[PDB]
Amino acid sequence: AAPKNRRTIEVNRCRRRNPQKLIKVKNNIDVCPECGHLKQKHVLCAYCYEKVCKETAEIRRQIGKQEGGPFKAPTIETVVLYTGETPSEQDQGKRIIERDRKRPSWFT
Amino acid sequence: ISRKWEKKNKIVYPPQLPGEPRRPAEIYHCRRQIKYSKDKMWYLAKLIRGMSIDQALAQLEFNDKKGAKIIKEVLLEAQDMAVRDHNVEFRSNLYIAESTSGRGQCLKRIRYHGRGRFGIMEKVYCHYFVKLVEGPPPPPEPPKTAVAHAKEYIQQLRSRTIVHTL
Amino acid sequence: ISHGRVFRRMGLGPESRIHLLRNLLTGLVRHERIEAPWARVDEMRGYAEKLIDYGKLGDTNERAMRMADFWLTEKDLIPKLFQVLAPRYKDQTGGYTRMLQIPNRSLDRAKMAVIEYKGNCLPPLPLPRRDSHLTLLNQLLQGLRQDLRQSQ
Amino acid sequence: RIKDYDANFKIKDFPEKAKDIFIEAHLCLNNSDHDRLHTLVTEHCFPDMTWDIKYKTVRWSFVESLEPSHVVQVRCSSMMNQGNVYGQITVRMHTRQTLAIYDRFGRLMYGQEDVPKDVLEYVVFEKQLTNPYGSWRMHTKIVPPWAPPKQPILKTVMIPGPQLKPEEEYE
Amino acid sequence: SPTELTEMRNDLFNKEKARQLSLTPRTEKIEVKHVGKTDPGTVFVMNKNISTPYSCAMHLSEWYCRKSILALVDGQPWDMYKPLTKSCEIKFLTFKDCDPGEVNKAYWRSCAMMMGCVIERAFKDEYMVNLVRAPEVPVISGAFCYDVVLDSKLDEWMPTKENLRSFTKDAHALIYKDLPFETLEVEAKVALEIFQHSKYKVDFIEEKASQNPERIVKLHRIGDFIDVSEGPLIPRTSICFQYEVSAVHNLQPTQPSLIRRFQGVSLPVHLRAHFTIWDKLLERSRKMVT
Ligand SMILES: [Mg+2]
Ligand SMILES: [Mg+2]
Ligand SMILES: [Mg+2]
Ligand SMILES: [Zn+2]
Repeated sequence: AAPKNRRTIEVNRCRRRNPQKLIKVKNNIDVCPECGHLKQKHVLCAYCYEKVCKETAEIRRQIGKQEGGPFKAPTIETVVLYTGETPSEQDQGKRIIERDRKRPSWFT
Repeated sequence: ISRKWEKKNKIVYPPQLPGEPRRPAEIYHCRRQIKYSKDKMWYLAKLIRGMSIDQALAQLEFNDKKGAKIIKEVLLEAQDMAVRDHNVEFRSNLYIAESTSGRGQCLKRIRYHGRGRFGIMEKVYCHYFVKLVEGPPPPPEPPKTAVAHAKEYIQQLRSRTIVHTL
Repeated sequence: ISHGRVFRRMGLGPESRIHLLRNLLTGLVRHERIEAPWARVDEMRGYAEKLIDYGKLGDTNERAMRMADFWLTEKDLIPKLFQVLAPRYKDQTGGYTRMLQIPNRSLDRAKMAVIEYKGNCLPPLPLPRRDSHLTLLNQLLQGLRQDLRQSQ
Repeated sequence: RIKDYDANFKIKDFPEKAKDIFIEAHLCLNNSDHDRLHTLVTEHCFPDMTWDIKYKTVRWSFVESLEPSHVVQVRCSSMMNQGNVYGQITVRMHTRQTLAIYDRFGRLMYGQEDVPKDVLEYVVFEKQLTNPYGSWRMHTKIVPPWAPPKQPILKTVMIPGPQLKPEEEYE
Repeated sequence: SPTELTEMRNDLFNKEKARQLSLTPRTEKIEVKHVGKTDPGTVFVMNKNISTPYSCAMHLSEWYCRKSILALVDGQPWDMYKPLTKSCEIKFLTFKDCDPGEVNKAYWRSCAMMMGCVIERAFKDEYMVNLVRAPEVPVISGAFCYDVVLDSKLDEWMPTKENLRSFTKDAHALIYKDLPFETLEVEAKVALEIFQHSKYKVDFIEEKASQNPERIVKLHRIGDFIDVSEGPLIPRTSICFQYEVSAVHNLQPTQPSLIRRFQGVSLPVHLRAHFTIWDKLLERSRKMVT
């Protein structure tokens, strides 16, 4: 079917600008106590998560170097190590991954 | 094309006498030719329309719409220049005075329908405008009380005249 | 009408549904932590937990081997399942996987969840932490607890 | 090497000329007359004079001088460029001035209204010796390393620390 | 007469504040470094005896001002609205901090102050109200308390539940006004000029003057009411969201002079309890605390 008459600006302005079609204010925002950036509650801090994922990205890169080719996932557990630290007695008998930097504060 | 909004930052007022209220600082800023619909931009403009800078940046951060990051940029640019050039003491004590989107210049392409028929498609562009006023944001007008309704009704009855006499 | 419909329809049909979930599960096994759409993470999550229980049955179980064969596409992960993952979760009876909601995807604006198997080698996810016991409200509640215990 | 070019230069009477030229330059800044300033101040100097002053009001005044102005050194160039001989003469001036700078909204942002404070300044003057239409103009200021800091500003500031990318730690 | 007394004390407070303001030569730029976990190495170039931790906060963001309750200046608790003295390291303290020990202490100290404020102006002039002090009480204890001497006429008088609800709404009114807690640190003498009428405040001032090597004492003003405090307070009254004056208890060895310990419990806006939980907290504050 086809419109029988042009809708006026006022009619349209009532459609468009009612509270239903408006953007609602979010009330669940907070400050990330860790980094001090803004995070939504119920959601992980975007900054903090990026930080983790950049670290874990590099760890996965070192995993590839040592593994060296597809279909070579080991049958032991894994541990990650940084500059100036040694595997414990219980750490013995599992895969070691080395690093060229200091251990992060948040990663313990 | 007109570019009035830019020039608004070049207005110089003469120095105030010590016996005067401290004039709020005043920053006008915009972005032109945003590839986004002007009416779509309106909703985001309308949202931040009366809030403080930080509170607007907060609201804009978690907003999913495309233009939301664009407005965030404009606001941060405006805040930066406010402190640097417009002699604003604190960056936090700014609120959005007016937030407006205009139609920018548009192009026309063709859309190919069935049979031989076609239509004229428009690559939509728009501008965004903002104004920042130094100081705490204005407290919203309180909702009208029963006593206020009553008060004004009394006023209204008292305004009656005997009509079409001397 | 669809009350108490448990599984959510996913791919281009039930066969595809399984296939997507199997891919997700394969990834998670291998890498131990995976970002994917919130619905799909939630959906796959259950099959991930059920896989550890089959893994707990052991290499010797022929049924469990056939299951692992289907659900792991890499075939090199099957030893890992049975000699790494199953031994790791010996104590716990359940609750091997954790899922969290992270910021929405940039391109798509989709809800995104990270899922990881617990006790992995990787750097730990920023996790929601309840406020310290030394907070004003917690101290007042600890006060009330003191009253009740010391009354008898 | 000045005299051979002009032959009507006196070292005795120049300091007064240097003084009044200084004052009228600052009066130019006050009323925002750039044309007179150009006749009066070199092309090196003018950007340093006027880059900040635009979109704000200056209220500069000259109070009586303490120590009379005197020349400290005179030096001349030796044909570094074709048809160009320049002459730099340096004057020490010790005087009290008043200054106020207002904001774009006219809010007093620096200095005081009408109370003088003493200043010691070293000023350099250039002339085109070759050019017949060349004129003595203020060229620059010399700041001593031992000079006391400029009087403090009205507002408070924040200096931002390093803005760290997620993959960085503060030192 | 009390109505003139209150305004007299204000005039005296104001003139001392003006005196302390005037001895500052124009403005000296002090440097303050942010030593917080968040946004590190920020340096604020502040006015010497003018700028506050609040001013530093409001350089950063509204999130600081909204959720900043105390300051550490060289690792000492410092009022939000207290003007600084010298260059230092500054960090801000919130309620949801790991160790909010100092923050909790400051909160209760402030609530007790405003309870005393509302009690004073709750009775008619024919009766005598005498505020003595607010003793230091652990937050893990039932509630905050202020000790009061009333008239000999009201020796038999015990407050009813309706009277308690009356105080409740009265203190609530104060919160609604949203009054900043102005602070002033002075020598003992000028403070004695402020409080010479009540001896119960005279000796307390003398106590603080004696214990400190200097004769410095802290006076906290909430709009009009001046009171002697033992440490730093909360910035504004708005911080409180729940506030009920729970009970009044008579102390036992009070044959020479009766002491009435007013008790009430409060929670700040950031840490608000559900209806049921708050109710059980009121129950505990009804018990006499020592
Ligand atoms: Mg065709
Ligand atoms: Mg069209
Ligand atoms: Mg679909
Ligand atoms: Zn964070």
